[PDB]
Amino acid sequence: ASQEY
Amino acid sequence: TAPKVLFTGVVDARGERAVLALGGSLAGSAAEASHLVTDRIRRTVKFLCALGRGIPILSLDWLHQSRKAGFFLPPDEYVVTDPEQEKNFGFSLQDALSRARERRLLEGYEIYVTPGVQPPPPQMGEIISCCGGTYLPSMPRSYKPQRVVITCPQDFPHCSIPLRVGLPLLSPEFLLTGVLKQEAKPEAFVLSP
Repeated sequence: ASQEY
Repeated sequence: TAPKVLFTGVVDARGERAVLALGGSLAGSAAEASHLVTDRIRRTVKFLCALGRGIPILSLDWLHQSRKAGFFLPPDEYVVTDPEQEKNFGFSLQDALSRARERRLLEGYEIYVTPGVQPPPPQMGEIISCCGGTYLPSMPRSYKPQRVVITCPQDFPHCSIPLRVGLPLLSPEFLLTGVLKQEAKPEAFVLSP
């Protein structure tokens, strides 16, 4: 999954 | 022209099928995208980039409902509504979207990013570009107004030049919080000793 920051 | 649809944080196979079937295509990046589709507010690169450019940020109902109709519907009723995250970050997506549509957040900014920052320089760079700022891939060697360096504690060897030339050292949150609210406050994100 796409990294959240 | 036909929509170029980006997704973030979701596998939406139903929506992907709707995109090609309705005659649009899948966007390969936020920069080439006309639409961002997602179910919640998340601080992903794609979300921040999409907000920065002020493109429509829509829920999963847009393509679903579009496909029932047989054509791409107007975006207006499908804006992502995430009251929980709007509260969590203290902003309004739609307000932040209007801001991006009226002005480029980072107009006149020149921004350098040190190698250990998260998201990494290239991805931080695409967030900067999407807000109308100038991404600096090369180390700046002179002071200019609105010329800033994004850095972090472990990147102190990289702050050597900025420090000599009097450039501000800022936390990633200048961008991560600033782009999300579409409010640029460099004064509030200056890194302390």
